[PDB]
Amino acid sequence: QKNPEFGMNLANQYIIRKGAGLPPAKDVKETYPECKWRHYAGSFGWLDDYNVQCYLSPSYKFHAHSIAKAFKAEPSTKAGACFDTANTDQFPEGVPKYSIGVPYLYMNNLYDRRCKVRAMVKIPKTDEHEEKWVQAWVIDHNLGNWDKDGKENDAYPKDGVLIDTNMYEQFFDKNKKVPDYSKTVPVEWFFLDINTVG
Amino acid sequence: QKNPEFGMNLANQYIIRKGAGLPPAKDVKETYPECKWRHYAGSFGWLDDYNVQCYLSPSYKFHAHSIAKAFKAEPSTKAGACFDTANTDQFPEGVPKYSIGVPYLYMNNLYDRRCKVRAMVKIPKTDEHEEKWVQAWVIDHNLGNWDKDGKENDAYPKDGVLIDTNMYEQFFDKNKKVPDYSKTVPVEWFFLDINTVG
Repeated sequence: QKNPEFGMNLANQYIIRKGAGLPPAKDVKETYPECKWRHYAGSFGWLDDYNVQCYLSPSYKFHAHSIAKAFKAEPSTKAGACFDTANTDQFPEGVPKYSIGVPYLYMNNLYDRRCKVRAMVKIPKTDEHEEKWVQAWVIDHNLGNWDKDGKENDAYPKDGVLIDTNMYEQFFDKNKKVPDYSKTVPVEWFFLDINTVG
Repeated sequence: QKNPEFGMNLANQYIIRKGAGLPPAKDVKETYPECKWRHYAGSFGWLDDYNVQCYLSPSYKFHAHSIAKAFKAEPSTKAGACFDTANTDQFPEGVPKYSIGVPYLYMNNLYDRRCKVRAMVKIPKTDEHEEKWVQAWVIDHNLGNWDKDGKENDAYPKDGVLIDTNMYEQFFDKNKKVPDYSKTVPVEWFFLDINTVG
């Protein structure tokens, strides 16, 4: 099976060629200004200016900048929102090397769930490693309704993401690890195979 | 199961209230000008200005304007690209009342196949009926590499769609049916639950 079916291998452009030869990346918030966290009919949700549900499609041209919490990947391969979705092309057996979970800002849970799809995630330079992009898999959905410090509230926007605990510790210098995962970390990422906004 | 999970019932706004109150539609081509039919590594494909595969996400704000041919819906409930995709919420048993098939301009066949998703399709005024919007289901993929008159070529853009034979005959006046299905028809449509571009 040829993968990608058409065009350049984008993942290798980031992983082997460090993102060279690509346009300056904009922020995915710019693709849909009216996609806001709104109240309607007794719920909060991601709604546009006509109260139609919306969600964002971050791509290599429009990266997401999210506040992440850690999660333990292995349980989401046995339970959760994605584990019984049909396997997609090259989806790993076992636990993916890099795993994320995404909230309603980035999916529709009835018709566009984005379970078992690929995402590129940037791990910034630390004193242990150069900055690097990695190819991760979506293996669960999450709420993500926390503020910058991780405080959760039912009225807060559902926009935070989850990154697996091993990845998470790679965001910190040798002597700044967070063994109880109590700190949020900012994460820049996008969907590797979704490219629908110019 | 609440459906849509958030926000207003968009299908009813078109089916019952004819689209009233909604913004005048634009054309989905404006959402991705650099998504073009290009040649790369021995194949034609929908590719952007960096040779990355792309596809369009027409919504109620950004309608697709396509050239359609007729197809027989029932065989695509038993074989084809979609019939064995997991059923989605409210997907009909048996043959949907209105069915379409879509090409690579509008999907990614590995990770965003848009099988068994909902689309709104406009059926134009004829001498038999008023203009009306109907809620259809995607039940197959198609090639769609024909020009505006239906002539097919391996190098032509894969952008035409399929509409079922019963919808097709509704595009024609009482005494102007096309029983050999040789005539294409222009169709305006969008994805009912995909709303990712402002």
